Amino acid sequence: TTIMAVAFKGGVVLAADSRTSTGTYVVNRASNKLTKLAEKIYCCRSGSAADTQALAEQTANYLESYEIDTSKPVNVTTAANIFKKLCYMNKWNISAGIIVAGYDPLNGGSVYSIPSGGSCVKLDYALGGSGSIFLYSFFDANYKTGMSKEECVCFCQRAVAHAYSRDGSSGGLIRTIALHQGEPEDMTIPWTKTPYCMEKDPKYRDLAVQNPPFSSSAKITVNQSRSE
Amino acid sequence: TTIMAVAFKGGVVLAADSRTSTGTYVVNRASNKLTKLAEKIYCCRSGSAADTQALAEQTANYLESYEIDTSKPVNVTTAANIFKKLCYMNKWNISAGIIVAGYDPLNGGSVYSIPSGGSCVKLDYALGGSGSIFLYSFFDANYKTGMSKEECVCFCQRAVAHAYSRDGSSGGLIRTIALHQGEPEDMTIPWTKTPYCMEKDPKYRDLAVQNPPFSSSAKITVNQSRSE
Amino acid sequence: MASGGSVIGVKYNGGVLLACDTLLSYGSLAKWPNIPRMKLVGAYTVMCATGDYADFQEMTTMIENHVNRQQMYGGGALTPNEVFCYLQRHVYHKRSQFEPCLCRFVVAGCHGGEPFLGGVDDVGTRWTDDCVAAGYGAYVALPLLRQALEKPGGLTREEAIRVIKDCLRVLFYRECRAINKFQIADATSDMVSIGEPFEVETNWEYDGFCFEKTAIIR
Amino acid sequence: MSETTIAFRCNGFVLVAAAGLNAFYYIKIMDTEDKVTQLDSHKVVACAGENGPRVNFVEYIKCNMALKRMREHGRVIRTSAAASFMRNALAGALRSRDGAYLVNCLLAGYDVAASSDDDIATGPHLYYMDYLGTMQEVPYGCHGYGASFVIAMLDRLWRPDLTAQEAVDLMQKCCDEVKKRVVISNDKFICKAVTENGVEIVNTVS
Amino acid sequence: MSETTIAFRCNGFVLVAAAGLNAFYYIKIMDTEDKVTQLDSHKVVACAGENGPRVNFVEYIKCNMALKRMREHGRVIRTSAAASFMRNALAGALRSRDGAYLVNCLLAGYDVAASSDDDIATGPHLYYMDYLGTMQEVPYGCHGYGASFVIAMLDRLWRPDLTAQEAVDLMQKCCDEVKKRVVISNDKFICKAVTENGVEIVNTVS
Amino acid sequence: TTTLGFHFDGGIILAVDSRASSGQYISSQTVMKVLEINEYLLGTMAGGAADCQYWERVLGMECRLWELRNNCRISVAAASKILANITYSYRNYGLSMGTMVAGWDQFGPSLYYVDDKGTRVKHELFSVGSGSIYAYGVLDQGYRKNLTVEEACELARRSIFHATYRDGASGGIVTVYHVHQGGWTQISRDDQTKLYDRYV
Amino acid sequence: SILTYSGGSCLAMAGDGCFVIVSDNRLGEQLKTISMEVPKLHVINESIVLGLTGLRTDQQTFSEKVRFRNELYKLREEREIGGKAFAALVSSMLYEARFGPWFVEPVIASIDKRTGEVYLCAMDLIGAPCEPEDYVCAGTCAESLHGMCEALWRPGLGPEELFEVAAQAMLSACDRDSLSGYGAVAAIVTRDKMTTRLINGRKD
Amino acid sequence: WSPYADNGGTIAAIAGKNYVILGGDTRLNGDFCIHTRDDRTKLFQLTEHTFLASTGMQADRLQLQQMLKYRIQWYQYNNGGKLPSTKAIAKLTSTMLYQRRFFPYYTFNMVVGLDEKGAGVCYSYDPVGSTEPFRYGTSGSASSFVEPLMDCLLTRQHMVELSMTETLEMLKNAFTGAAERDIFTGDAVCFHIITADGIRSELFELRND
Amino acid sequence: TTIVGVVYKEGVVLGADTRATEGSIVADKRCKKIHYMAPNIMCCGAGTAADTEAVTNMVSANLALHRLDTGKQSRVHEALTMLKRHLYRYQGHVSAALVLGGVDVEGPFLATVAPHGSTDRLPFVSMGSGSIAAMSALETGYKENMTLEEAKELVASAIRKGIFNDPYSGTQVDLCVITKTKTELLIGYDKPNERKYPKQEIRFPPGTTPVLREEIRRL
Amino acid sequence: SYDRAITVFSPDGHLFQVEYAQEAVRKGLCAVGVRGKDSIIFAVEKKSVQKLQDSRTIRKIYKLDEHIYLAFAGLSADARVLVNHAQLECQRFRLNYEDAVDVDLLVRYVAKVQQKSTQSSGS
Repeated sequence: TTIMAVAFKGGVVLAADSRTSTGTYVVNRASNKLTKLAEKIYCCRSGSAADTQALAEQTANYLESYEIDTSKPVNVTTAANIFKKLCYMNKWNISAGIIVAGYDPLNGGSVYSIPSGGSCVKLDYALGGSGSIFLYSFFDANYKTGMSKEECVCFCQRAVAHAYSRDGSSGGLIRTIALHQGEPEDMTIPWTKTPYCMEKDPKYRDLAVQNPPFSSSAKITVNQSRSE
Repeated sequence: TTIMAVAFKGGVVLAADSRTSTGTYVVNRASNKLTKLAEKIYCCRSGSAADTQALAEQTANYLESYEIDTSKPVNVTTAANIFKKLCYMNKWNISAGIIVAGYDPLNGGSVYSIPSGGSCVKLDYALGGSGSIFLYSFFDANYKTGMSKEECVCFCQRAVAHAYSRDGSSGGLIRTIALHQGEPEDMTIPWTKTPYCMEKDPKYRDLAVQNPPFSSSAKITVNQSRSE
Repeated sequence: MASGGSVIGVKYNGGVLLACDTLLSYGSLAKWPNIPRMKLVGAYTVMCATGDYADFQEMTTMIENHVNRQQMYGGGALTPNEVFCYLQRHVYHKRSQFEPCLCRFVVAGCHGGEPFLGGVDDVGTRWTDDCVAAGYGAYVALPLLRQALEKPGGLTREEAIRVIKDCLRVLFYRECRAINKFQIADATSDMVSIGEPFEVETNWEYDGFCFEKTAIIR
Repeated sequence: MSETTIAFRCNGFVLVAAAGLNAFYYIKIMDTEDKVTQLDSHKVVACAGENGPRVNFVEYIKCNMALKRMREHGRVIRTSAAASFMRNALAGALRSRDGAYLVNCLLAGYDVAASSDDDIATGPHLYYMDYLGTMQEVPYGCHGYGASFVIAMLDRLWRPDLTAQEAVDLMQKCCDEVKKRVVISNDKFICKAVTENGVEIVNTVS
Repeated sequence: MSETTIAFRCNGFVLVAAAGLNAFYYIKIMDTEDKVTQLDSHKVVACAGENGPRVNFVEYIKCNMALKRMREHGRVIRTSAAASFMRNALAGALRSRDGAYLVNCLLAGYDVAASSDDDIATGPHLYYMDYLGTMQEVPYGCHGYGASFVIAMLDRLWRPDLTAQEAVDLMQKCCDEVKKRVVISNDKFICKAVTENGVEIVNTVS
Repeated sequence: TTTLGFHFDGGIILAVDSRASSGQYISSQTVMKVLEINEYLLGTMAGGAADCQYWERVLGMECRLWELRNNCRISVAAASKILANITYSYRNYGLSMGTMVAGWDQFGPSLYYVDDKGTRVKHELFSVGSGSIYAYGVLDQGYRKNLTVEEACELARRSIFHATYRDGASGGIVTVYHVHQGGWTQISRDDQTKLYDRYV
Repeated sequence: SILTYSGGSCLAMAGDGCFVIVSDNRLGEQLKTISMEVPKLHVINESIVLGLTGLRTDQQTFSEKVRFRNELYKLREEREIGGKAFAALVSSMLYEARFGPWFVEPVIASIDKRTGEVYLCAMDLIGAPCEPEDYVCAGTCAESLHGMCEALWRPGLGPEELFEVAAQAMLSACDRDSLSGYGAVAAIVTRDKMTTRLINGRKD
Repeated sequence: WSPYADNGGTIAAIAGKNYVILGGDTRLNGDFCIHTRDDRTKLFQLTEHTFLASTGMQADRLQLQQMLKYRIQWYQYNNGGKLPSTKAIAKLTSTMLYQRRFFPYYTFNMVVGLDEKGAGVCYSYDPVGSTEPFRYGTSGSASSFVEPLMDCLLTRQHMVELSMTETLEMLKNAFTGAAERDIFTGDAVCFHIITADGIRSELFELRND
Repeated sequence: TTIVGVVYKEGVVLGADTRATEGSIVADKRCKKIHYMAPNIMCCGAGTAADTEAVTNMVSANLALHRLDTGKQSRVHEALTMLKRHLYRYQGHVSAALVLGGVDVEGPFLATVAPHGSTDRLPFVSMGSGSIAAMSALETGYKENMTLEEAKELVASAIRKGIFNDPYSGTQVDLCVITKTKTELLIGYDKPNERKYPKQEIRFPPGTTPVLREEIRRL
Repeated sequence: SYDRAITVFSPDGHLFQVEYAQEAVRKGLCAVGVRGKDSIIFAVEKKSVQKLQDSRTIRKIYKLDEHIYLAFAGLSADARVLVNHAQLECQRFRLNYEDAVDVDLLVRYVAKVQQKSTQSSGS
C-alpha cells in the first residue's frame, strides 16, 4: 500500500494506490483505501484490510452518534482520538497504520498519523504503508509548504506513482480526495495515465548489456539479439 | 550504509557515507567505504565490514598479479568478474553488497552492481546498502543521463545526504571519488557542510503540536512552553 | 512503533535541566524530526521518556488528567515528588499484569526551591539523584555529568548547560538514531520552562579522518 | 502399565487380580497395596495407575453409588448401570479443566434379582474400561505391561465352564507369567472372586 | 542402571557379583546372563550396560591383554596396569567419533609375584570405573539402581577382616536388598571370588 | 533431605536431617524438618520447604477447629486425608512435597506417606528424600516389629547417619522423635560428624 | 554443569618464601558420593605443585599428559622445569584443545629455588592465566573462597600462619558446598622443605 | 522483556544478647550500568524494633514493603493500638510471600529485630517464605562469600560473646571485603543498630569502582 | 574491560584498566592488559582473554622472525594485517578484540581489530565493555596535535570513566607511551581507589586447625 | 431473584415465621424416640388405615447412612428436602475424611441448615 495526506491552506488532500495483495498475487486491483468517517473527515487505511475496515466502520458509527447529540459537525481531532484509542486498545491483535485527515471550521485542514502501536501525531503531511519508505526523500527534496489545492492534488498523484513504480506491493489506480470548506472532490487516475512509471521513463528504455555475444574482444557493445 | 556509483561521459563517480554501526551505536564515524582495487577501479562496500574488507583485499591482490603478467591496465569487467565469483562462491557465509566501478580505455566508465547472492549487473547507476531504499525514487525523479563530472559529483553528494538524513544506519562524512582518463579525484564533505539535512530544512523548523495547554476550547494553536 | 531516543537531566544550584532531541524513529527510520518530547505536568513538573511513544502518550495523559482534576476539585496542586510516586505505581502495576509500559521515564521539577530529578524504568525501578538519563544517555552522558558534579559545592546554571551540551554532542556523534536538534527544559523558581530547539557544534575535520589515512588499501 | 490387572468371567463367577506394587520411580515403597476395591456387596473394581487418581476416582464411585442406594431403599444397582456411570465420569473428566483420571479399570459384578417382579438375567458380568471412557463387556480382560502375555494365555486356555478350582489354577499361572516376563516387578497379587454369595478373597493366589 | 553390580575387597579376596537380567524394554529376555567376565587367571570385570557396548569393550580388553602376555613370555600384568589400560580406552572413546562405551565397570584382581626379583605388594585390589573414564581404587563399590542401597549397607557392615564365609553372607544380603527395593527385577545374581589361587564361582549366592 | 519413619511395637520413630541445599550451595544446617502439628500428630517435610510448612500449618489449623467443633481429637486417618485432599486439588499447580504423618489415635499407631500429587499410603516403614535410597539400605537390615525403644532409636539414628555420610544434599543434625500413646517426645539431636566418631 | 559433576575445590596462597596449597577429598557423581579419599594435588617436582579440579576423567587424563611431557622435558633438558615455564606449558596444552576442551581448571603454585619468589597461576579451561600475588582458587566452592581469603590473607605471612589461614578457608568454604568436603590435604612448601598435612573436617 | 530485574547488592545482620546490627549497601545497579550510588530502599523500618531488609529486584522490595506497612497498620487498628512483635511480623511475612507462590516477589528478605526477651534475632527467607530464626544472616550478590566468613568467626567449628562495637567492626570488615571482590556491591553501607533504647544509624564508605 | 588509544603529535598513548573477573567476582585486581608486540608496537586486549593472549603471542613471534629475516623494523600495518588474516579465518570463533598502537618510519599508527577480522585505523579508539563511557571522554577532549601531557591526561580520564561507571572494569589506570625511539610502560599511572578503613587484622595462633596427620620432606 | 426479608423481629422479640413453623409441627403426626442400652427405637403414627393405601406403604423414617436414622413431624415435603441435604452431607464427609460421620456432627449440620432458613432473605 502507499497512502498519504497533505495539508494545504484551507484543507487536506488524501491519496492512495488501489492494490490489495496476498504478498505475491493481487486479489483486488481496485480497492478503495480512502474511507469516509464523516462528511469532511476521511481516513487512509494500510495494513490488514479486515482490521482497518472494522476500525473505520466503528469509528464512523461513533462520530455519527456524536454529531446527532451535539448537533454540530465534528472536528478532526475527535475522529483522530476515537480511532487512536481503538488502535491502542487492540495493538497486539491487529496490523493497522492509519491516517485521519479532514476539514473542520475551528482548526481548518488537519492530518494525524496513527501508526502501528497506536501513537497519534499531528503533522503537515503523513506517509504510510509499505510504499511510504520510498517517499520520505521525495518529500524532503520536492515538497513545499504553501501549495494550493491543485498543486497538492497533483503532487500527491505524482508521489503515489513514484512509490508504486518501485513497490511490488502497491499499484493500480491512484485515488485522491480533497476536503475543504466546499464540496468533497474525488479523483481516480488509471494506470494508463499515471504521471510516472519506469516503463515510460526514457532512462530505462535501453536494456542493460547482460548478454553480449561471444567475441574476440573484451569490448562490450550490445546484447546478442539473434543466434549465430 | 549508503553507497552508490554513477556513470558520466568519460568516467564514474563513487559516493558513500562514513558510518559503521553495531545497530544502535556508532563504532566508527569516519570509515572509508570507497576501497581501491587498481589505479582506476574502486569498489563501494556495504554489509559486514570484515567480509568486504577481506574480499576487496583479495580481489586487489589478483588484479595486481594480472596487470604484471599482461603488462596492461585492467578493465573494469575483469575486476567485476573476479569479485562476483568470490561473492558467489561464499554467498552463504557472508553479508556483502558491492559496487565495482572504474575507468578503462576500452569501455570508458562502467558500473557493476553485485548484490547479496552474487549476481552481477552492468548499469548506468547503482545503489546499495540500507540507505539505498530511500534513493530509488530520488533517482527516478531527479537523475538524468548526460551529466558532466561536476554535475555528477554534486548530485551524488546530495543523494547520499538525503539517504543518510532518514537512515539511522548511515551518517557522518560524505566521501566521493571521480575516476576518468585523468588523475583520481577524492573529496570528503563534513556533516557541518552537508547539502541536506532535516535539522536545517525550514519545513521541519516549527514543532508539531503534540502538547497543547489545558484549555477551554478545542482549538489547537501552540505547544505549552511554561508551567501554569 | 514510533520511539524516542536518549533523555538526560542534571541538577544545578537553584534548579534542574532536562534535555532531549526532537525525533521519533521507527526502527532505523528517522520518521519525525520535529516532535516535542517533553511534557509539562502540573505547575512544577516536567517529564520525558525513552522508548515507545504511544506508551508515553497514554501514561502522561492519565497523569496530567489526575493532576489537573485534583487541582480543579479542591485537592491542591500535586508536587514533583507526588507525581513521581504515582507514575511509579502505575508502571509497576502494568508490569504486574504483563502489559508493560515499554518506556523509561525521567521526571524533573522544582517546588519549595528544592529541585527534583528521578527515573523510573519499565519494570518499576525508581531512583532519584543528581544526574539521571535514559537510553544511550545512561552509557554516554552519565560518565560526563557525574565527572562534572565531582566538583565541590555543585554546578552553576552555566556550567550545567555547558556539560549538557557536550553530552548532546557525543550522543549526536555515537547514537545512530538521533539528530542534531534538541530542547532543554529548566525547572527553577517553582516553575518549568521549555526552550526553543537548538543545535550543537560538532567536529568532522581531523586529519586522521581524511580519505588517505582511512583507506583500507593503499 | 507398571501395575498389571487381570480378570475373567466363567459361568458362575468372576476372578479379579491385581499386583500389589507401589513404587516411587525405581524404588519399591511397598508390594501389598490392595487395588481390588469392593464397590458393593457383589461388585469389585481393579484399578491400575497412580495412587492419587485411583483413590479419588473409586471413592467418588463408591459415594455416588451409596447415595443411590438410600435414595432407593437399599436396592442394588445392576452391574451394567455401575459401568455406565463409571464410563460417563471418565469421559466427562476427559473434557474437563482438571483433565482425565489416568486410571484403567476392570469392573466385575454378579447381578442378583431385586424382587420377584424382577425379570433380570442373573449372573456375572465383566467390563473393560479405559481412562478415556472406552467401555466394553468382555469374557476376560487386562491392563498394564503384563496384559499382552496374559491375554494370549487366556485366548489359549480360558473356557466358560471352568470350575472354581480350575479358574484359580488358571489365575495363578497368569500371575506367574507376568512375574517371569515383565521387568517391572509385580511380585505379589491379590485376587478376589465375585459370586452369587458376594465378594471373597482368594488366598491361594499370590 | 537396570543391572546392579557389586564388589568388595577383604584381606585375602575380592567378591564380585552382577545381576543376570537381559531385557528388551519391559520384557525379560533372560535372567542368567553372566556379566562377570574373567580377563585372566586372577582378574575379573563386572560390566553394567547394554550387551553390545559391554561385549565389544571387554573383548577388546581381553585381546590386548592376551597380546601383552605373549609379547612378554606369559608374564601376568598387575591389576593397576589393567585398570590404567581400561581407563585410557574409556577416556579415548569418549572423545572419539563413534563416542563413548556406555559401560560401567568394576575391576578386581589379586596380584601375585612374577618372579623372585619381584618386590610387588601381593594382594587384592578393586577399582571402580565409569563410562567416562573415571577410575578410583576402593574397598567396595557398585553400579546400577541397586547401588545406593548396597553402598550404605556395606558402609554399615563391611570390615576388612571378614572371613570367606562371612563375606558370602554379606554378599547374599546385599543381593536380597536389591531384590526387595528395586522395581526393575534383578532376580538372579552370579557371584565370583578372586583369590591367590584364582577366579572361582560362588554357588550359594543367587 | 532424608527422612524416615517406621512403626514398631512401642510406637513410631521419625528421624530427619537438617540440611537445605539448592543443589550446590548449602543455605542452612538447622532446618526443623519434623513439624509439631500439635501434641499427638507429627509431620515430616521433604521436597519444597515453603510448601511443606505452609500446608502443614494449614493442616494444623483444621485439626484444631475439628477439636473445637466436635470436642474430640481427629484421627490419623482423617488428618492424612485432609492433607491428601489439598495436595490432590493442587495436583496441576507444581507443589513439591513428600510428607509423613504419624499419630497414635484410638486404633493405635498409624503412619502415612502423602505427596504432592495426592498419594496417600499407609504402611509400617517409609523413607523420603534424596537420601532415602541410602537410608532404606540400613533400615531394611535392622528393622523388626519387636525392637525396644532404645534399639529403634539407634536404628533410625544410624540410618539417617549413613545417608548423610553418602548423599550430597543430606547432612547436619540428626533428630529422632518417638510417637507413643501419650503423644510424642523428641528423643535426641546429634550432629552427624560427632556420630561419625561414635560409629567408627 | 559438567565442571561440577565430580565435585572438588582447590586453593593456593602465597607468603614469604612459602606457599600452601589445599584441596578437599571428595569424589562424586553429582550428589552421590563415591570416595572420601581423593585429594586433587599432584607434585611435579620439589618446587611445583599442581591442583586440578573439574571433571575427574579429564583431571586424570590431563595430569597424565603433563607427567608424560615433563618426563621428556627432563631427559632432553637435563633439568627441572621452573614454575613459570610449566604454567606456560599447561596453558599451551589447554589451548591446543580450544574448540573441544579439557574440562579441568588448574591451580599451579611454585617457588623459584634461587630467588625464593613465589609464582601462582590459575587457569580457565582454555588456558587463560590469572596470576595475582595473594591467592588463587578453583572448583565448586570458588565463590565462597574468594571472600574467605580476602578477609584472612595478608602479605608477609610465614609457613605456619599461612597454613591456618588456608585451612580455615578451605573448611569454612567446603561447609557451605554440597560437592566438596570430607576434610583436606595441604602441601606447605619453602625453599628448604615440603610438609603435607591431612586436616579433619565434616563427614557430610 | 522480563518482569524481573536484579538490581544487585548485599545485606547482612548479626544479633547479640540485647542488640541486632543490620547492614545494606547503597548501590542500585542496572544492566551494565549504575543507576545510583545512594539508594536506601534495601532497609525499611516497620516498628521501632523491627526492620525488613531485602535484595533482588528493587521494584518488588518496594511493593512488599508497602504491603507490610499496611498489614501492620491494620493490625494496630484491630488490636487496640499495639504493634505486632518481631516474631509475629516474621510469621506475617512468610505467609504473604507464600501467597504469591504463583507469580513470586523476586526478593531475598530478612526480618530483623528484637525478640520479646530483649534479644536479637534474624529471619532469612527464600522467595516463597521458608525461614528460621538465626543469630546471623546475609543475602544478595556477595552473600556466598560473606556467609562462610561469618560462619567461621562467630561459630568457630574448625578451631580449638561480642560487644556492639566488636560486632559492628566485623560487619564493616565483611562489607569492605565484599566490595573489593563482588562487582555489584559497593559505594556505602547503611548500618542500623537496634537496642531497646532505640536506633542508631551510621553510614560507612566502601570502594566506588 | 576498558582499553583506549590516542595519537598525539609525536606518538601513541595506550591505556587500560586492571580488573580481571570470573563471573561477577574479581579474580585479579592488578592484571596487565597492555601486551608487547615488538620494540615499537604494543597491543591492549579485550574479548576472551585466552584468545586475545594466543593471537597476540603468535603475531608477536611471527613479527620477530620477520625482523631477523629482513633486518628491518616491524611496521604497524604488518601487525594489523597478520592479526586480521588470523581472525578472519576463524570467523569470530577466536574472539579477540584489540587496540594496536605503534610508531614506525611512516609515523604513529593506531588501529582497532574486532573479532570477525575487521580493522579501522583512527586517531582515537576505545574497546571493551567500558568502551562507551570511555569514548565520551575522548570525543569531548581530543584535539589535534596534543602534547604528550595532554594525551596522557585524556587517556587516563577516559579509563577512569570506565572504572567508575562500568562494573566489569576497575582498580587503576595503566598507560603505555610509544614514540619513534622508545616504548614506556606506566603501570599504576593513576590509582583513584586506595584504601580508607585499614584492614582489620584477623589472627589465627598456629595450632588453631586440628590436623589428623603430618609428613615432612627435606629439600 | 427474590430477596425480601421474610423472617423478622416484631415488638417483643418474637420471630413469627419461626413460631408458626413450630405450629405446623404441632399439627403433624406424632413421633417418638427412645434410647435403650444398645438400641434406639423410632416410632411414628401413620395417617389412617385404608383399604386403598398401598400395603407396602411409603416410609416416614429415613436412613441417612449405615448407622443413622431420622424421623420427623411437620410438613412432610420440607422434611424430604432436609433428609436429602443430610444424605449428601454424610457422603461428602466420607469423601473429605474417609471415616463415617458421627451422629452428633450430622445433627449440627442439620440444625444449622434449619437456623439459616430463619435468617436467609428470600426464603
